Amino acid sequence: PVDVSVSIFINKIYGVNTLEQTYKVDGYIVAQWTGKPRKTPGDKPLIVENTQIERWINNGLWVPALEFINVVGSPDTGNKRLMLFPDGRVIYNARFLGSFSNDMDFRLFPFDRQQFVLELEPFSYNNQQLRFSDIQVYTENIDNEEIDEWWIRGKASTHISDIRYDHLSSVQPNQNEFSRITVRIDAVRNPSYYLWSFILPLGLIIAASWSVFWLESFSERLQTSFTLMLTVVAYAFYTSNILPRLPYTTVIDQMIIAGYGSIFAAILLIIFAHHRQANGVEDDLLIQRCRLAFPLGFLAIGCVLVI
Amino acid sequence: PVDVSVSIFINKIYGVNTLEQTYKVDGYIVAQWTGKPRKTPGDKPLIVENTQIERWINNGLWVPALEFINVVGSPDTGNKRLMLFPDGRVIYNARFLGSFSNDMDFRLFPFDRQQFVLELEPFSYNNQQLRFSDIQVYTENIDNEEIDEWWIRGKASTHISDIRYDHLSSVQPNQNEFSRITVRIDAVRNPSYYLWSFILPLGLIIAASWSVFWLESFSERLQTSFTLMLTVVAYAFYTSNILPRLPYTTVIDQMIIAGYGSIFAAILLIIFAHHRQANGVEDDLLIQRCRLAFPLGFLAIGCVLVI
Amino acid sequence: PVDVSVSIFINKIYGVNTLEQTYKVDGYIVAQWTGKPRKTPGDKPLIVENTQIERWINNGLWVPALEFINVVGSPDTGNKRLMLFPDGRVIYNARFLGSFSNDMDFRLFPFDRQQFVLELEPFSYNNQQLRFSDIQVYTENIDNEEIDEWWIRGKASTHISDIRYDHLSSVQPNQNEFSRITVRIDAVRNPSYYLWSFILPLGLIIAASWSVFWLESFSERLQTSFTLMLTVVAYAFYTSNILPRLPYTTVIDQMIIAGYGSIFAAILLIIFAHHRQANGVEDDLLIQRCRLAFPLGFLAIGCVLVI
Amino acid sequence: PVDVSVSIFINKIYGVNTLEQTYKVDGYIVAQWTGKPRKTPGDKPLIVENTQIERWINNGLWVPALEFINVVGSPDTGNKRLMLFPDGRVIYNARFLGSFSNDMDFRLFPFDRQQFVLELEPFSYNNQQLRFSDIQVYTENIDNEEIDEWWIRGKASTHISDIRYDHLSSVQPNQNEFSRITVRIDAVRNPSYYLWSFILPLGLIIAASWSVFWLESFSERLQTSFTLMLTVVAYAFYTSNILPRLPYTTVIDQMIIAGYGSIFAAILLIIFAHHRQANGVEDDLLIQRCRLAFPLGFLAIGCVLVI
Amino acid sequence: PVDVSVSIFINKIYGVNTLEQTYKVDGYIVAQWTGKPRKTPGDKPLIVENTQIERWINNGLWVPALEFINVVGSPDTGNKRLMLFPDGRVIYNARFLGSFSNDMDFRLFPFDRQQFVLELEPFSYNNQQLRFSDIQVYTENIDNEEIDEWWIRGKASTHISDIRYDHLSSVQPNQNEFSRITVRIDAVRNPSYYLWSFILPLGLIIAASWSVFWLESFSERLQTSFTLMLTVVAYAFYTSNILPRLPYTTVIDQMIIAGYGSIFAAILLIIFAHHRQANGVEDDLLIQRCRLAFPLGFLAIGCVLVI
Repeated sequence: PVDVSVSIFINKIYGVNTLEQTYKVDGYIVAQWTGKPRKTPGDKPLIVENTQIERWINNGLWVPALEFINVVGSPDTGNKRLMLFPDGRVIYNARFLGSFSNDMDFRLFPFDRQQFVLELEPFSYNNQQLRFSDIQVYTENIDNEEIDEWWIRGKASTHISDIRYDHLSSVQPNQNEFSRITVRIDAVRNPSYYLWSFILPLGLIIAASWSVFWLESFSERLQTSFTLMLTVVAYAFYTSNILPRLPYTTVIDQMIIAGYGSIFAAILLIIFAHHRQANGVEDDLLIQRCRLAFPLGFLAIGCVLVI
Repeated sequence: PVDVSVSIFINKIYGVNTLEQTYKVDGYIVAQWTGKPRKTPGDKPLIVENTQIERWINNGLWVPALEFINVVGSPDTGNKRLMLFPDGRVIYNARFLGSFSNDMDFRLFPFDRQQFVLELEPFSYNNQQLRFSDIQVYTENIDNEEIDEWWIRGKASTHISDIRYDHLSSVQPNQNEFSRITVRIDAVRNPSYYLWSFILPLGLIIAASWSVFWLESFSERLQTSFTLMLTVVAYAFYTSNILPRLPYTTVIDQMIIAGYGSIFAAILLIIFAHHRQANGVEDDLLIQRCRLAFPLGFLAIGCVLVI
Repeated sequence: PVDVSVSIFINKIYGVNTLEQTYKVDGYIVAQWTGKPRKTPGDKPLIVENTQIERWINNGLWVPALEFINVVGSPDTGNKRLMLFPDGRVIYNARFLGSFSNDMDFRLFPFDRQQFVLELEPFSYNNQQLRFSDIQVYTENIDNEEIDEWWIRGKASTHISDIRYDHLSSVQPNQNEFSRITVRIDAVRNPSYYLWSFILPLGLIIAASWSVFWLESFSERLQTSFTLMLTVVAYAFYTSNILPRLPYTTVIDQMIIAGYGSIFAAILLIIFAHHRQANGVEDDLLIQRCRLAFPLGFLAIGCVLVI
Repeated sequence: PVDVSVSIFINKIYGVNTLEQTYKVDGYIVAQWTGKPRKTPGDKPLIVENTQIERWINNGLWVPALEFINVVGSPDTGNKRLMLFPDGRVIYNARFLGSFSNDMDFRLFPFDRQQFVLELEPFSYNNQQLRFSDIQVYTENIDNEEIDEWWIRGKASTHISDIRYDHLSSVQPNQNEFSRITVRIDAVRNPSYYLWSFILPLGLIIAASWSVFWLESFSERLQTSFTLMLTVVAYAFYTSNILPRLPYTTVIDQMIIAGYGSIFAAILLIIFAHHRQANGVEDDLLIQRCRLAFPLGFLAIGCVLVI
Repeated sequence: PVDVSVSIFINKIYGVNTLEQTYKVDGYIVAQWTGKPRKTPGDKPLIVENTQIERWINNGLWVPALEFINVVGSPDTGNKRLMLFPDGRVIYNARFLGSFSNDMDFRLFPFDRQQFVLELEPFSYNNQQLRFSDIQVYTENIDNEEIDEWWIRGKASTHISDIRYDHLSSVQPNQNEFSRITVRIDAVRNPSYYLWSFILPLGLIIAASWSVFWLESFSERLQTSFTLMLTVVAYAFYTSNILPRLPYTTVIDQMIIAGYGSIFAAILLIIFAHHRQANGVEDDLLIQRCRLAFPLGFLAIGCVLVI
């Protein structure tokens, strides 16, 4: 089979959609193979830029369309180039911008550690007609962490494997295995904006909700706890307008639920404290001394559910 | 008529729009039919990739354009392939990304059980010229439930039928019935994010609204009930900024209305309790003992309207 | 002139933009005319699918480009078909998805009764070269009301008329009148989501604002009225984040303004009641008995401004 | 030089972006010039619709590409037509939808009076090869004010001028001046939605903020002023979610700042009134009589800053 | 090598995306080189407008595709022109609208001083085949500051350099260095909208939060501080709905965190003041005199963290 060497350059990885489970990758792909020799004008290799390639495909020149398995729709190919050396080898250099899918589990949202995967495969030619020799992925486009939503860690893990298709065994006798390239670029989400802007205000608001037990009146405690509940419902907005709309719950959503439950349990506790009286003569001194026990128990529960 | 076998592979189903009643489907479609034999170069089948197909259509090769009935606009076809065997049969393999419509009733929104429907039909050839033999839908792209907005349940129900067009009987004598393929993939919406983030806070807020009757002052009760009403109007935002903008009401919207009515009825009850006095000497003890009757009656009403 | 019969099928009408005054229409258009006879292969009519039509236009075949007058930009034509019978008549079947404009008065917003208008006209040929014979609009795509933002009422009103262009009389002597088709599909907006989610909460909030007069303290009444004013400003969000951004006022906006004025007038009334005292010894009993007169007068004013 | 007469029809002007300083214009453009005579089939003028024009451009027919100077990107040309009379004159009729830029000062936002400008120029031919004779702009697409975001006032001011390019004097000896058409359509923004929905609630809220001085307690006055400050911060949302995101301040933003300053100054005034006591025996009677002086002074300041 | 002179005109720079770190640039690019002489019709230079250029590329005319290194996807090229003089030199004039990337550190967000960078490079020809002679960037499209999100300061810094590619040394012996043009246009963000609408209200709200110490009651101080905390959580929305969603923290976000900490520290201080009593007989006079020390210390801390 024709041996094709792929070299993929990643200019950037942006546009991470979480409900769509996609991400936008821009870059270049170079596919170099060999064939029959040809007579170029002079000894120099011949350059066939975009458009003019299709004239050569009409003439009978073999250029395989290496598709992306995990891309969503047709990628926006920009300029494509075909370099034809006189000795017989062809280089196909195409610039792409595509929207690619992955698994992308987004639990532990501010501290996400995921990988962006590019799966390249010939659209038509199996391992008996086209075979990928090696891939080098030059993702040199990695930089500082200070201005980076995602920090790319390490290099890109490249794998060349063979995928066996079950449906093609009906139409093909025994040649139905396609050469596939999997490229995995591991990234870690930047948590500092979420840690400073969403976690610490939640801690401050939940502690201020704990502080309702330091009032010396029952009706003041209920009205204060309702003001605190109104404060919580509002934080939910702030986050839900900014955090991604993934289809499950995260650490921040769970802390929101925990603050809801804290305020509701405080309301139940102060109502039970006021109406524990058998004849309305006993005060609220003993169980109202949960000023430093209820926050401790709630923090223990939170430590349980986080880990 | 020419017998065409279709095989549709669904890579993903995403982009569910509820006010538009559409959803985005990516995948492949393979249409295999038979015809007159041809002489390929060698005994090998011939591959005609994208673009080069239209040269063969210019030459006179028959490739039918199988359109999608329920698609919205023109689908974004990526790479298309034409495999021509020497024995005479043709395979047309096209990758599509389209936006498809359905009925999509979205009442009972967090517990939706809908189906995504692909309707394939020849654009031009009726059952006297083209007939679909069988379709197998390989929606193997189904996975866990833990990170899945929609859980695909079961396989894809495939139907091949004939649709009779009334307008074509004027232009065609008696050949006006088109072979249509209907593919239905049944999915169930993931409710856990909506159950934990939108239903349980509504229950906690409505219970805190019930707790206004445990105050011992009338003016405190009114000011507290107005703080509770302000808390409710805010929850409406949180949801309406996040939940889809379908054109009717759902379980969460109905619970919002129920909380509104609960607070308004509590305001009416406490005003009626304070101004039940004939001369301003009688207290509020009897009808203010709806602390455990008004929540019970409201829960009974909610149980009626849910089922 | 060449007589063309049009048949327009409306698959759906969606994407109603109110500040843009547009709406998205998907469907098919069939234009059937007659001409000189031709020799098809066999006695069968010939099918020229997309792309291949332009080869026939290069050859000299007459296909007129029937444009949409009220479309915004170029419509997304999908598959187009040309059926050429041997007897001499041509059928042009094109699938379109376009964004069309209209007048679209959106006053009385939740109870809107508008019409969606398609205006078809030849781009080049006046009534002396092309004339529309008849149009039948098969908008059979109408269904239940339970899951329908807009309920299509009745059939589609079709009109074939002649439009006289003033600018073309300079370049054409007396042949400057173009055959135009106007198709009007009357629809009524579904009001139940707006009635239950936006009108009834406004009524409950405005009634709760009326209830400020049942307090027995002046400072309590002012602080309560300011809490009510804060509750109103918030409802404005809920709606303005969800309701369309048309450039005027609607019933819901007018009710918002009415609630604003109600709270402001209540503030003025209670301040005037407290400071009506000549020497600070007289109470607030007489004009504070507007508990059941101020809501009645406000309801009378609202009944005046609604009708 | 070849004399070209332009006639521009404006179907609509929509899509006004304020941070982008663009607006979307749909319409038609007709360019009529004269040339060498040709033999049409018969005495009738010949119609070359879209696509088929490029065959004639390949043949050697002169059609100049009149570009838009202020357009952003390539305009979405729909159908284009070429009318070739036998006497020798050519008409090029193209339908465009483009996004055009202007200066667009958006200070005094609800009462904006701007102009939408179309600048047409040959892409290649200077005044020695192409010259615009006259332009008539038929913007008959103007209508009522009741449902119109922008009211077009008057006609469209048309100017034909010559623009001298400094860079072209290096590559061209003395022929570097291009014929440019400037079309200015003056429009006035509809203010009634902003006046009723954003200005009047601001006036009511600021007056309610003035009313804090009618309380008879200091702590009540501070807590009330903080409730009023919380009410103001919320109005900021309502507007900033709805008003355009231009990069400066407007009348509504300035009124928001004025209400902020009013509440802050009221807080300072009541704190200074309570702590003006030398030994805590003197009441707050004199400077607390700014109930009708502080609003008057603030209204005078607002009248100064508005004009 | 062939010497190419580039001249880039920037019509506008808009569409600054901060989480994407891109910006949209519209303009023209002129590439003028020399070659073999040709016989034009007459002594006049020949104009080949869009489309017709590709016929000349098919004929064998050398037009290099100068790509943008930092562009995201394929730029929206509008009209392109090819001017061929008889003496032998070629001018390629193309209008582009592209989305370009840069580093774009957005710390100190309202007072950003960044640069917009265009990197032009031949897609195929190294410095042994194509060399850029000089670039002049005519960014005359700079204007007032009063209506300008970004103020362009100075001219555009232009650099012509050579970039050595490491991967090309395997396929090319010693000719692997590409001529690159870097154009940097320095801009400063307009801060006045953010300064008046987001910084000054934050200062007023934080000062009003300082004013909680002037109350004379402990329970009043806690309930007031919780109202102030609810006021802060709301300001977070206003900003986060309007400010860009960059992945770190800015001056406004840090001021939000500082106000959060101020209110939390005030709550801790007043609780510690009330419960400093050994037997409940001592008042809160000494440490409650942090009315003018706690704001001063917080302002000192803010002055430390700003610089």
